[PDB]
Amino acid sequence: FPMYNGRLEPSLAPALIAVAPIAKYLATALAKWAVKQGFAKLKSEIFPGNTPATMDKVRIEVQTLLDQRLQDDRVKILEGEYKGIIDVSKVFTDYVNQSKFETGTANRLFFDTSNQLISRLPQFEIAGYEGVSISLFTQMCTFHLGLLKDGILAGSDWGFAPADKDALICQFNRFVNEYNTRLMVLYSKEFGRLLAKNLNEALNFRNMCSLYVFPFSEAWSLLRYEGTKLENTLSLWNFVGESINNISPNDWKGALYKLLMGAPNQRLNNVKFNYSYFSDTQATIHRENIHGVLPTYNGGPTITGWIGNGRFSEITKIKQEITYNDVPAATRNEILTATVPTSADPFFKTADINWKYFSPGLYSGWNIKFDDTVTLKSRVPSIIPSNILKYDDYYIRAVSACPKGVSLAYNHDFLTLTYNKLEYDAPTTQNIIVGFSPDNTKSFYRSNSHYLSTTDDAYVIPALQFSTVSDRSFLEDTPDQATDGSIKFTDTVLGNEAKYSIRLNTGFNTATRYRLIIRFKAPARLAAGIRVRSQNSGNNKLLGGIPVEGNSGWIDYITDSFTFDDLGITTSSTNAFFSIDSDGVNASQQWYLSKLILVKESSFTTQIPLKPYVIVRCPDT
Amino acid sequence: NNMINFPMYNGRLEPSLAPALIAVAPIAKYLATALAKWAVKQGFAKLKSEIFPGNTPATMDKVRIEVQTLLDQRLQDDRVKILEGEYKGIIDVSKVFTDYVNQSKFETGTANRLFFDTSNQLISRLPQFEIAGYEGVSISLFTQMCTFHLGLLKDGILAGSDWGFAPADKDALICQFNRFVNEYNTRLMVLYSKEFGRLLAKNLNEALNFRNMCSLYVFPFSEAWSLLRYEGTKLENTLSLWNFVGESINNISPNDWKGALYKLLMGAPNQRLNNVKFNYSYFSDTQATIHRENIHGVLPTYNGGPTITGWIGNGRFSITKIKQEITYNVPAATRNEILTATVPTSADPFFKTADINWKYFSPGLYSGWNIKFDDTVTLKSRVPSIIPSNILKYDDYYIRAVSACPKGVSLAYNHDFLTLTYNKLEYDAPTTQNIIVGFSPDNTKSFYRSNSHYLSTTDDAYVIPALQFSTVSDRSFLEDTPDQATDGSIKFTDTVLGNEAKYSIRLNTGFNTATRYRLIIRFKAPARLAAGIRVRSQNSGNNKLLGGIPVEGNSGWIDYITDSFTFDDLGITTSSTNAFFSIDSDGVNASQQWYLSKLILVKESSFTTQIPLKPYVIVRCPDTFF
Repeated sequence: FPMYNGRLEPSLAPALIAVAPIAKYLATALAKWAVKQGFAKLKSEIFPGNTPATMDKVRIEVQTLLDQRLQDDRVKILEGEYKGIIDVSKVFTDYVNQSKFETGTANRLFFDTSNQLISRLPQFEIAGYEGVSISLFTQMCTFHLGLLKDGILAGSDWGFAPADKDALICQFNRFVNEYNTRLMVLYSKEFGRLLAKNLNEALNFRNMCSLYVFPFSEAWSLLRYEGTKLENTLSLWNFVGESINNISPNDWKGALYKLLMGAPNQRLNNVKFNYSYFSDTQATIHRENIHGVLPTYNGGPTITGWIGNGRFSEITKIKQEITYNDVPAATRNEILTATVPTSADPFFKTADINWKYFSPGLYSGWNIKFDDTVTLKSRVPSIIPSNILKYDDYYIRAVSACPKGVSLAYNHDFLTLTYNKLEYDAPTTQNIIVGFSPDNTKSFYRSNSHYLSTTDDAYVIPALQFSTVSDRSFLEDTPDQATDGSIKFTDTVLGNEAKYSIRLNTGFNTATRYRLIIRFKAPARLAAGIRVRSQNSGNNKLLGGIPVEGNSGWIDYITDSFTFDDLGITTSSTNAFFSIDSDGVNASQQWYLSKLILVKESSFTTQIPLKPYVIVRCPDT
Repeated sequence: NNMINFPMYNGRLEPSLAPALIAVAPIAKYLATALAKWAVKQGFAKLKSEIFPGNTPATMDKVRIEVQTLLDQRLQDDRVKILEGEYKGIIDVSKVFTDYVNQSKFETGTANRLFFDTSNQLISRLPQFEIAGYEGVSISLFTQMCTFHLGLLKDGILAGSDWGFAPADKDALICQFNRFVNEYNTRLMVLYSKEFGRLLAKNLNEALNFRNMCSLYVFPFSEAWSLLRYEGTKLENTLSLWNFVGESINNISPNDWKGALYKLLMGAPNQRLNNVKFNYSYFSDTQATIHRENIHGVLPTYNGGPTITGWIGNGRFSITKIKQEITYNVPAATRNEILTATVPTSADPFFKTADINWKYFSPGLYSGWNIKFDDTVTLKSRVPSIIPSNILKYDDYYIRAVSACPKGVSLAYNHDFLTLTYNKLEYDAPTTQNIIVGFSPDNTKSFYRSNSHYLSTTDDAYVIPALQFSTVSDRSFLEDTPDQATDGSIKFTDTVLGNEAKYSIRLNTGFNTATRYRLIIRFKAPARLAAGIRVRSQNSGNNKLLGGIPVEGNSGWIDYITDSFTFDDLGITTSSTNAFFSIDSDGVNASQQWYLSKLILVKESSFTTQIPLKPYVIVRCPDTFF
């Protein structure tokens, strides 16, 4: 049975899922919002033609991808909630889209739609079914936040006094964080449940959220502004091997996900497998096993080690043939190696890794193949089915594994980005995990630098796509950021910094005025704060000194306007950098770095404020 | 297996002379005073009274017998009387010039002639101290003679018209000082490399003994030659002393020493010792006649990074400890234990003295080890006989590092990967069978205890050695540059990313933050750097550039003096705990690999460049041609 990622039917391409047009429109609306029309166009994508057809298509896709189904009664309930949302949203849309309308009536019909979603939203936080309902709950919160943004920008045009306008801004800032928290509650409940049930199943749920959920939670954090870029750099993970369960979310956060990422800023160079073959004297037993996986990436500052072991329970390969007189008659322990080819595209695209245990138990072998190069064909006398691991518009960035037979709760404080060797010893792994990264990241991982074009209104620099980083820095899984993670700075005495190499493509307008948006989470007050700099061949320019007073949520800091002529960066500048540094932090002052966003000053604008305009404070009870 | 039962002192029967009581110590203590404030027209008179006190060769005779005793090398009797006559010639001519200038009034044209009678007397008699085949003993003598001549030229330069030197005659002396300060240094390293290279192939313990002598008798003065053209600096020596205990190791190349062994001995050059682990194995036979102890590896762990240290030798048992007792009908007792020597946690967290000894007995049945630091016994030999004491100790010195040399393997592998950071500093070997102890002078206790350079407003100059850093970039190596009177330099080789190194600095309570200072950077950049070398200061986000050094390429060490500044301009106060001094550059290829020796913080009021690099009047220096 030719399998596709363990399934008998090939999965739908990521660029063709039902939420793709919604995500493509949000990318356009985040670059330039249509005043008093953004909600009408968003409604046309979430409910096309005033039908729940997209929400039905989203449901059946996620139900097929997760193998989880909603009850028949709950489906007809959601159908009624959809009709209620569609009916009330169309009435408000048709009335404001006239040549002349009474602003007092549009205000009434607005609150009929605004409060229709607030009261019907918990119907999508389905208990015991949040694995499927998280993708539906994601669109309803996008539908309501889009309504609140158009209501703020309309104001008097829709019957909102300056005090009514600030009440909507207060709801926006509350719901942009409440919907995010309620989204992570549905995610953690299901991802935590599946980590203890089946690791391959837990990865499959995270892959679904990386395409149906997390791109839109990032759009929420960008819905405040105009002129940024919606970018998703999350990775997809396929699991091949024996089942692994009873994984806790703490083990994933502080160990397993760190081993899977490997060197988060480097491409794969070669991966090594601890392979052992066993055959009995009657030629009836054939058992192949993978005891360890050693991924070597294209550079530092991360040092990788064995996941599992490289031990033969330095020798490259050892064969053995034994003859007895009435136990192994043939024994082969070999360190296999799959090498990434040196070319203009130094990445693996597809993989054919499969593991099959036969019913009597005598046969159990592995197949390893990347692109068209066969690393291991099973020595089992029978053929092992093909298991194509691939995603369209995705490439293989990392190949790792999960330690088997050991607890994943050890050495969490020492699985850092630098200094310490990124490894986790185990008797065996018997599994191979492949990380697929989207093609939009292929430019950085090929050249180890961020090339900038003057025709782009915004560029997103993920935190994990760095050049160097300080010691005592960790990797934090922040999938709600539409990225593969964040950096957790924990150095106590010396400073905490991280540099990002930048290059200017030929023909770049070095005179255009840019701004830098820094997304970070600093929970405690920092006396010296956080500094943003740029280093080009000795010309160290300070772009901003972020005042840190303490906040539990993510904070976007927008530096003052600047140009690359002020920074001394040209086309031939091969030593340009962006630096984010701070002083030593204690346990409470440990802060996180999400991403850097370079926007044009002409196109960037903060349409929704963090604080109301007229009223002193948001309404309190 | 020697039949002499004596309490040994570093392998010798008699305790060695204290480092501060050696014969060249008064010469070194005067040079440190002259570099802080040079006595015009008297610097050579006072230097002559220390090298030749009372117009006698008594000091040079004491220096000779001390180095000959320490090195166990003896100059030929004929060659001693030769140097005796050469001393008399130098004493006679220098006394005539000194007595004539030290009178009430003297004719300046006469003091000009008697100056070159003494100058050309040293230039002609100097090759008599470059004795071929005896460079081990002669290097201590050749060092003082160059100190005698370089101090003579400096006094003549600053005198000028007082000793009959026209502005053209003054430039002629400046061109000689600039030539001899590099020619004498090159000729000095020729004598050192010939002998330290010979003994590395002969006996490692003997080669370390020679380097210990040069660290006290030679290299303190080569550094004084580099500081001789200034006034207001500090003459500091931070070289370490290395004692060897164990079986003989020979056939070591200078390349094996430069790119491997010396890195293993230093361990973490910016940290103090925390604990040392030894791979110990005991063996006894069923006849209760054989008792063999072995040290198969040494694992030194220091107080921090960024250097990651590993095993020198191995930690394998060929588990912390395993005891075996076997009965047969010929190993009957086998103990494989990883011993540990932990530096105490106190206000002075350093070992002072050690008692490490290894004795192989004549029949071959007994061979054990004794390991003891301070009053804590790490290992008492289980050999039935007592092993003599071997006190490793230098007054005014403390134990900074404890390492070993890999035995049974070549030291020419993995040189490109024995770096300061990233890669684990280790060298696998079947056995070491030796323990090497590193003694650092007490002047470095302040840094290695606090991991920071505390500055006092009462000091006219402070020396920051390159190896006493807080952080350093990747692909940075350790270069053994003993002519800098330090434990080495930093070789920056990172090709793509930048090359930087930070130095943590603190201000003692009562420091005057308004006083003006300057920074002196010594570096050897053989190729031109487009972006050059940048000197900065980082204090809690306040990055101040102190200077951008233009680098165009030079084969020698270059001293760059930044513009004057104050700690008020840098925002550094007494309570500033995150202050740093940065030395960054861009990526360098193979040819552009540069070195960093040290940083010298001097007060602007006390610092002056008294001898220039270029002459004043003449456009170019006169050459040696006809």
